[PDB]
Amino acid sequence: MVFQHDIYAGQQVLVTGGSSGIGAAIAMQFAELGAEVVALGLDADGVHAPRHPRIRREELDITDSQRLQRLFEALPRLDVLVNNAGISRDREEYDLATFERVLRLNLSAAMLASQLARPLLAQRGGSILNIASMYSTFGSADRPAYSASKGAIVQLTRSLACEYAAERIRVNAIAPGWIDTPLGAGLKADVEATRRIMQRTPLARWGEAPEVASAAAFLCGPGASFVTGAVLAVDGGYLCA
Amino acid sequence: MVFQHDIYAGQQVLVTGGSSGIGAAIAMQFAELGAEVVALGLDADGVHAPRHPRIRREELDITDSQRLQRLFEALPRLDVLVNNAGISRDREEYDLATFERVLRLNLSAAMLASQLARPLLAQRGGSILNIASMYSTFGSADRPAYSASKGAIVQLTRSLACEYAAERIRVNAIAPGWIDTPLGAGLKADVEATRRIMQRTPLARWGEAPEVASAAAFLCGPGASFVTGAVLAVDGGYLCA
Repeated sequence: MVFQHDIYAGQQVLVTGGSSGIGAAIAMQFAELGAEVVALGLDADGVHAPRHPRIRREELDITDSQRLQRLFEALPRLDVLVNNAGISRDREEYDLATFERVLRLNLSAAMLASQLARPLLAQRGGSILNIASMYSTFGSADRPAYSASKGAIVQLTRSLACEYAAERIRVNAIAPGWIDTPLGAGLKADVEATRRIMQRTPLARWGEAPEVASAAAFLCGPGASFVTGAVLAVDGGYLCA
Repeated sequence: MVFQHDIYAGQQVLVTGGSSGIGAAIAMQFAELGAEVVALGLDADGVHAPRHPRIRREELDITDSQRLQRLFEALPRLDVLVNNAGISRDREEYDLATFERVLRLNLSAAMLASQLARPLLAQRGGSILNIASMYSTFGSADRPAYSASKGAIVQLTRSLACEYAAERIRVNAIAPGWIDTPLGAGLKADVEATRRIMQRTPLARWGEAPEVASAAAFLCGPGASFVTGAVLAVDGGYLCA
């Protein structure tokens, strides 16, 4: 519908946090454009997992560093890495152990995945896509670790863009807005939060996972050949209001 | 060969500053994807003007407000407006008359074009794309008016994104890096400036006009349905270095 149907034919994509929500939508979008995709995450065969003949679903806790490494070492090729895995524990993040747990998943795992992907991405060139947030810009009183981690991810995106460019690897990020996923269906149960969000969103609706996925397919392809170190907001205007 | 070949079939696009460089490449990219395009600018039949049976070239000084209005009133539809018209007079911009001339073309003309486009864009929805710069972020000692104007263009993008959202018009910008066009072939004649730029560009090359154009084709289409008020850097990493 937007992209030609086999623009990623013969390529391999890996999506962390690929078993639901934005990750699942990203996995599906690359698969539908011809890519073989490995979707990594917890509850790999759950209701929301991406099902497609070109998507291999893998149960893996990406904080298990040694297990992650073995998976990467088994891949014969990799053209695109999407670091989508992320969690928040909301106000529990004020506890230091919980703060560090959030950073370990959201930041450390992305750093490790990027370094493990790097030699494969260097073979023909390729790309890395990280997932940022409205909380890469705004603070969050209710999730300080999640906000810290998303500020970190933007700078890691910029740093690795500089480091990996000589190997023809581009590194970008998407900052999604308020995306309606089953991950946060309780936020809609909060009428007040919803009204506030909608009031500050020019498009006056929730974003959806496939809208993040279409931006992913662009940024990781040949139409974005001069795009590196960039953060693209996909937020219905929320950052502007 | 990234987008479906008739994704803009039946639509109408207007590109200001369409008669050379990035503007010409933008016009051509929409035309190749099925759009009818009006390309406006000075020297409309010059050597660098975009030649295509779906591109109507019009000689028009867009600071001539009344003439601009008549052109818009004659269009039966408009789906996409690209405000690419922009100039710099380098250090002459320290002279106030010249400063204001640069602002008038780069900012005021974009404001007027947007307002004239608005009723047509509202009919079925559509989009506006503005052109920012590295000098929306960095200052420029050598072109203070150009830099000011490009900071202004980013805030205009954000402001009109908020205003126009209820008419289903999205408003975004591209911040190009250093793009090799015959418009600025003299900057390459400067070996020192080139070395300084290349040293700060992770991809270690000039950008090409069609690379900006592919980004335009994404931002102005259905793959960017939740993207408004956004600035996308197309700069080979320059902002990161």
